[PDB]
Amino acid sequence: RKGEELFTGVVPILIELDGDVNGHKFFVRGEGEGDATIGKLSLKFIATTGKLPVPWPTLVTTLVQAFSRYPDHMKRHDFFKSAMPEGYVQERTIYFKDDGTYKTRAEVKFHGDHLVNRIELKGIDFKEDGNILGHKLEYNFNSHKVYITADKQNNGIKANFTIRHNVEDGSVQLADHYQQNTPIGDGPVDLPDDHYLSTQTILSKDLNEKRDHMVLLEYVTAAGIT
Ligand SMILES: [Br-]
Ligand SMILES: [Cu+2]
Ligand SMILES: [Cu+2]
Repeated sequence: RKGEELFTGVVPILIELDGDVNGHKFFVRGEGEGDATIGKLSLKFIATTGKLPVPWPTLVTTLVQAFSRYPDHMKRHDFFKSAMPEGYVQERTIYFKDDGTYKTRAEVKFHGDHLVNRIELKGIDFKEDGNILGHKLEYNFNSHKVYITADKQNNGIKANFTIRHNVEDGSVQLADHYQQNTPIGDGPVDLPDDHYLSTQTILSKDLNEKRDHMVLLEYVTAAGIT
């Protein structure tokens, strides 16, 4: 009924993102399931507003680290599940090198028996024919490490990491992420020692789906504490 107890089996997920990049407005809805005992997420996302103005891979990090697999010996370092069901606010600034910036604010919490991630995203200062609004990024997403640290001042957790997006010409587009998470409720939460999350992500399509969409499968495991 609280915290890690809510994640002992498969949990259904709803995601909603309201976005605006250089004034291009869009809306994304995602649905599927997560299982934190194995660290597995399975989700399908649809743009309801027509063709997205940015590449799907640039939205992956924004679109529920509560589904990370924390090994038994690291369970006291799992902030994300400890904040549940009331949830947490997740905020980022994402700097695309030599291009624009996204700022995001999300609330991740339970809604009934479902976990929901509700997001607002604003992007500014993008190049219209750059790698992002020019759609020059490959449809894939490579493995990354996200180091997590406690943010005691605020009873939450911070992370800083750089996503490397492959570009169609063989170059790499860097996206520097700054993240802060805050609990929504004022019950106690776990504040972790430094550790990281290891992620893999594979992106695919539904050949029967006519809307602009992304099918995603991810495995994530926490590590770095022995
Ligand atoms: Br931030
Ligand atoms: Cu459902
Ligand atoms: Cu409802």
